[PDB]
Amino acid sequence: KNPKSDKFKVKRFHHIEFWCGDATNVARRFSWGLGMRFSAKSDLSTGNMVHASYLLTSGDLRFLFTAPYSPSLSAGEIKPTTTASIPSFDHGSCRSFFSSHGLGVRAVAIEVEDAESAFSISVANGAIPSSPPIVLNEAVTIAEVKLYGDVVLRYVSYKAEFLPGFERVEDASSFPLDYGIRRLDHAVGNVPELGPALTYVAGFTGFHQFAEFESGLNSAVLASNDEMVLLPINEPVHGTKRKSQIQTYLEHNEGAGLQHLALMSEDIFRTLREMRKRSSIGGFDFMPSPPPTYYQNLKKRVGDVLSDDQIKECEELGILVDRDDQGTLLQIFTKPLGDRPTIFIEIIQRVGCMMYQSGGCGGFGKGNFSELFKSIEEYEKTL
Amino acid sequence: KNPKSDKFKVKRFHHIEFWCGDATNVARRFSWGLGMRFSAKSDLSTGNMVHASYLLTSGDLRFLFTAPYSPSLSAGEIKPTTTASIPSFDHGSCRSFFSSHGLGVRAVAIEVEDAESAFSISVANGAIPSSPPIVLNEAVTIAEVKLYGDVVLRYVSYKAEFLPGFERVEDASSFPLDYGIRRLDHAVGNVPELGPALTYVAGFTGFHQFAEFESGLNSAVLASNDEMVLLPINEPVHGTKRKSQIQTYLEHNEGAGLQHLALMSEDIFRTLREMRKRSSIGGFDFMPSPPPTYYQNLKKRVGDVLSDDQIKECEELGILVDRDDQGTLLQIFTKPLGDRPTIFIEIIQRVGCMMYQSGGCGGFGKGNFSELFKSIEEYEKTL
Ligand SMILES: O=C1C(O)=C([C@H]2CC[C@H](c3ccc(Cl)cc3)CC2)C(=O)c2ccccc21
Ligand SMILES: O=C1C(O)=C([C@H]2CC[C@H](c3ccc(Cl)cc3)CC2)C(=O)c2ccccc21
Ligand SMILES: [Co+2]
Ligand SMILES: [Co+2]
Repeated sequence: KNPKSDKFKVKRFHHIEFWCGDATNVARRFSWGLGMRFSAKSDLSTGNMVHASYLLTSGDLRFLFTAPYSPSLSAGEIKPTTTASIPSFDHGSCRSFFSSHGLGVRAVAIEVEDAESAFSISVANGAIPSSPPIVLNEAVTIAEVKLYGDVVLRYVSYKAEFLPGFERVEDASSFPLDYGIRRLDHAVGNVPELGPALTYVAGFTGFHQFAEFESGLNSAVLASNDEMVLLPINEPVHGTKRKSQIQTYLEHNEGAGLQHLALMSEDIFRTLREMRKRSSIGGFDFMPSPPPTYYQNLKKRVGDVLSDDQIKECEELGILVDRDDQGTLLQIFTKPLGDRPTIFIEIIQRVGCMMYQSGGCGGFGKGNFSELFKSIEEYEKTL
Repeated sequence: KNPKSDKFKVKRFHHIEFWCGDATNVARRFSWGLGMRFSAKSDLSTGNMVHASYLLTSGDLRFLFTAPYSPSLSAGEIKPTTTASIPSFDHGSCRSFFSSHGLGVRAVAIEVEDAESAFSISVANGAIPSSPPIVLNEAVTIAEVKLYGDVVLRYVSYKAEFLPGFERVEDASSFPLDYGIRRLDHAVGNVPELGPALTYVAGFTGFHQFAEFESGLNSAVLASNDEMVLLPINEPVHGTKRKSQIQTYLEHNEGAGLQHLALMSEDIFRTLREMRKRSSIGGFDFMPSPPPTYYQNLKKRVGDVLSDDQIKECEELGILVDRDDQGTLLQIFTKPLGDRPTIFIEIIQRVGCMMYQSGGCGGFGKGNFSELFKSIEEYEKTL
């Protein structure tokens, strides 16, 4: 059931912004590790005396990395005379965010029909304002409201390449890396209490619950009208045996924040081959693979969707597989992206739900909990 | 003239410590860009609740990358009960350093015969104490004094692998990258006033002036007894036509600090080939190459040291060449390592002065200023 109750016209995920201490080094690591190319910049060389911002792209996926310069470079400026290309940026907020959370997502940006209207309607419906709408070069409008913790939901709207004040990156500096990643599928937050977080966000967006099919947490998913903007939220489940990874996150992050980004690949086998080749030479590490008993049980679950050769290829790369009632999902998780056990990345590919592919095809993998536990039991029995 | 006036026994450069906001991402970028392997760690997985520290090595070169965790993880601890593996570390100092300077060198560490004696003699002779000697697991002693700006000179001494509390990195996580870099040759500071900086440091070390052979700056070099620990210092020259790059550094760094690290390669052609292949895929960029007229003048200067084939190989890679009265120097400079136009790296190889090779063989390249200017004039004439 999709009531299509969006309070303003939402299009697609637009970009994710990381707040960094040094944007150069994080962006270069991510570029190599994920196969994203350098496509735009806003920094001292472009006249920005406030922040250094570097944009990576792969297909439709846009990762922005921003760090502050010394406030002394822009001490004469006021907001009317700022050289910042992102007017919501504030040195104090950025330094406070990073000292509090370390490397993490500051903004989940969605493209909307009219960012000023989205902002007004959102705040009229309970959203906590973070940055009021501002029009950039009479071309783009940007506004921000709080989402959870210190993460903001950023509205972007275009009258008619990233943002004014950003420069195209000279092709000699822009190597065409591509491991197959094509778009952001979903962005997941961790909170202390799921209920109030859901009520708040669904309250001001009109996003509806997406609805699914005991260890770790409780979650739920909010979705836009066409279910292309997907925002899951997790809360911990306390008092288990094995400590909730959601609670570990909240401790090490100093509170709520973005837990993981799920990136859709047009060929998850190629993506995982390319990323795993680079894990020990600057790229990203992946979580430990499930036991072969897990893959020794995949034939009985998705043997009609993947050949035995494709299932053995899943086993080589450590891919997990889950299944909805309309689709099938292939997924895998990285280890945390930075020093703290907080944010990580998921690589995903979905098969089914063709009409274009509808959003959320196959679910989010929650059936992999029971499957993994069964795998462990069976493997211990075979030991 | 080498008066050999060291006030305590100094051995060799031991390590350089960068203070970071996220040590993981900087260390992975540097590892790939420079061809250094991951060899030790001290972090949450080793019981360190205070800081994340990752050690990269290439030959004898040791780069340490450190970032703070949330203070809340170690809120119960006191200095007697600390889980930090580097007892001089302080969350407040590290966050203040990084917000003030961005990514940069916090410590230039030298191995000494007795770090407690070095510290006492240094402070007795004018050094400003930064961290008093502390003995780690009855095995290693570490102490720190201020060097310039917020950079410290760190003394390390061993009774008899990096530091207690650091763990060997599991070989699966430790890929054996190597582009030929083998040791730190020199470490250079930028200061507002050269005279007082020299007086202070030579005052407490007993290091002597190393002594050489109009645009940018004035410099001088302090050296240990065998001239294997080399510490150049630069000051700006004001009132030129083209603004001093030393003054630009001081502005963007918010004051004095470490300007560049010069890394000796056992094969500078292989190193530069390997680093340049990776410049646009996560590694380091190099400064623009001198005009071919420069290389069209190398035969008349070092034609007796390098064949014409080796000189054309210098031209491909953009290497500069200078010459002492005892040796010849091959060198090249990276673009700044991070967001700010502050710290960069120099790759160097020295030929001559065999007895082992004596330190500073060939000088530091200061003759390349005049040579480059002449190159520009000649190239403009040929245009
Ligand atoms: O986005 C996700 C998501 O990524 C998982 C994940 C959690 C980890 C699970 C898992 C990972 C690895 C193994 Cl070996 C077993 C299970 C797989 C599904 C969920 O369970 C989930 C539930 C509800 C809404 C969204 C989501
Ligand atoms: O360590 C150095 C050093 O690295 C340079 C450098 C400065 C930049 C010069 C240069 C670089 C590039 C070109 Cl195209 C021309 C000159 C080469 C020497 C010095 O001039 C110097 C002088 C005195 C003590 C130490 C040092
Ligand atoms: Co997910
Ligand atoms: Co030098």
